[PDB]
This record gives sequence, C-alpha cells and structure tokens, in this order.
Amino acid sequence: APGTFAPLRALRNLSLAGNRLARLEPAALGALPLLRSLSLQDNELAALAPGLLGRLPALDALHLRGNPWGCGCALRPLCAWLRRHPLPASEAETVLCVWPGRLTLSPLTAFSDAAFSHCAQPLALRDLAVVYTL
Amino acid sequence: APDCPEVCTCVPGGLASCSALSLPAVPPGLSLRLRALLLDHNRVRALPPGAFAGAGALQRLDLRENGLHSVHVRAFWGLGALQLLDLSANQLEAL
Repeated sequence: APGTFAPLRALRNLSLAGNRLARLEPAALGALPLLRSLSLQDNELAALAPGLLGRLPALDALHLRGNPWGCGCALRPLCAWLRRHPLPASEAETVLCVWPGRLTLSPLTAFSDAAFSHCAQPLALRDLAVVYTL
Repeated sequence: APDCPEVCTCVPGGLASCSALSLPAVPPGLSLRLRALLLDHNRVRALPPGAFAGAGALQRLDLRENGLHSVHVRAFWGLGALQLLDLSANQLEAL
C-alpha cells in the first residue's frame, strides 16, 4: 500500500527478498532520504517504475539477482544507476536479463546507452517545433 | 572457500548438498567448480529464470520434493554440462 514506509524516515536497511511482489511503486516506498541499501532479490520485479530511484538520494547498495528483468527501455532508470554504482563481479554475474528467446541472461552492466539509442528520448525543443510544423 | 554456499555443505571434487535446509529459493553465489548439486526437500516453489547461473560446469542437479509447480523456460540457460536432473515428486502441471 502507498505510504506504508512514509512514517519510517530513519530507515537504513529495508529488505524485501524472497517475496511475490509483482511491481514496486515509487508512491509505495515514499520518501526515504536516509536509506542506504535495498534488497529485492528472488522476487518477480519485471521492471522498476520511473522516478522510483529519484526518492533515494543516498542509496548505494542494490541487490537484483533472481528477478524476471525485461531488458528494454523500461529499465533506463535502473541501468543508469548500475553504471554509477558498480556492483561486485559476483553480484554482476547474477543480475541478468530474462526476456526470452533472442534475448537471454545478458548482463545488465554490459548494456550501454548507445545500444538503446532507439529508446524514448526526452522531449526536445527542435523536435517540438518540427512535429508541430511538419 | 568462496565456491561453496554459506548455508550448504561442500566436499572436495565439486559436490555440494543443500538439502534439508528449508531453502525458499535457489542459494546465491553459484560457482563453476561445483559438479553435483543437491537441493531436495526444500521449499523452492517458484524457480526464477537463470537461477542456476554461474555453475555452467555442473553435472547433476537434484530438485526432488521441493514443491516445484512452475518452471521458467530460461531457468536452465547455460547448463550445457548438466547431465542428471531429478525434478520428480513435485507439482509440475505443465512444461
């Protein structure tokens, strides 16, 4: 439920491993500026909602092993964090893609921005003029 | 040694046993040096895709009496050296 962790301002460790959480929402976890680490392993988190990462300024540790990560643009807030917060090689070998067939167990740390240049870029001002005037 | 799970029991030669430990999921930190893995009599109801990643050189996998009812298509990716599978005594209704 949203706002459940809202009165818990002084959190440092919040563990949610081995659960059946389909989706984690930024409104559910709320504002946790003092939070330093999170554990979401062995869960069914397909993707993280945009803006979830923005409410955790001091977050430095993240565990994402054993999750059905669908490696598309939906994990753009996630991978950018992993670039700035490099996981250990043992952990990096366990955080993998899951989306099936052609894509499989590809490491998330190996995906760079250029490999997803087709993803939705933020609205510019030149393109904003062109789409109106075309 | 780092190649052995913290909760499981390992012997030289790559043999690891994790049974009778009430594991709710696959133990983390699999290594390439383990050749035979035991996981029976646990409570691993759901098997995440790529759960057995890292132990690509494993040869025998046991999952008997572990409450299995749904297995992902890519859960066994990269287990090309795996030879023995014991999925019996579970509740798998469809593959």
